[PDB]
Amino acid sequence: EDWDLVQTLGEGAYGEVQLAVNRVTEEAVAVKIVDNIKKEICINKMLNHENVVKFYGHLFLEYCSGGELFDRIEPDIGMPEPDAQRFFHQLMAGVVYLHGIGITHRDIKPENLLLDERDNLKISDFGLATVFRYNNRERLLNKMCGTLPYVAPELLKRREFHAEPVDVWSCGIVLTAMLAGELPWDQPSDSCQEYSDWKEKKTYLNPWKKIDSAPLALLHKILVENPSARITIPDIKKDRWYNKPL
Ligand SMILES: CC(=O)Nc1nc2c(s1)C(=O)NCCC2
Repeated sequence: EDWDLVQTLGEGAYGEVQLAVNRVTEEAVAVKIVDNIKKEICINKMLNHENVVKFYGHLFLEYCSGGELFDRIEPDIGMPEPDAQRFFHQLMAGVVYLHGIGITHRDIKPENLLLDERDNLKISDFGLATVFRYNNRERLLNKMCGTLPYVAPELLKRREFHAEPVDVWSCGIVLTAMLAGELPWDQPSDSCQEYSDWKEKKTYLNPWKKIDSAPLALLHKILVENPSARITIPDIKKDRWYNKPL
């Protein structure tokens, strides 16, 4: 049970992450080194799912030899549609799970989506995650959080908003990234030309031009500005592209 620090896997944020191999058993794990932290550990303790980075102790986290999904996205091209769909199915299984136990990640992006040895996707980094349901009671969010290109529009213009649609929106931006190798906009504000174009349905422009019509139909349903109108996860599960054999 005396781990060794073999190499640095990741850097940035308070601390840096390293690969830790057990001396005896030789189990490989990852260590996040930070000197906010109390909640991440708290939240991690609740998490048990095959599409969420496992929490071992304290941080000691499941090791993903696959790397970041981000590094499976060729710039300006994306990836083969079948891979995108499989990654999206798993991204959805993971989110359904978090929402089921009343947790929102709040920072979904390809940098926070890891892959294991069988290319299984793992939601990682709950440092920004928070509780949005407790005792069957929903709490609206009010703190602005995340990463501008993945963030939903309501987060920028409403004092308070629901947690789930914010996560749905960001999953859509990820899907866009997977099928086009580019992010549609710097942020979903009106001042942003690229977001205004999308609202006006100018889909002949990039990145939408690069996306087949079936997936794009789903992106039209996810990237809806009104969070009340935005598609929910159970309805994403019934979507034709989502259910298209590939
Ligand atoms: C490139 C890479 O492997 N980055 C990683 N960051 C982490 C990795 S891998 C990990 O294995 N587990 C939990 C999150 C920290």
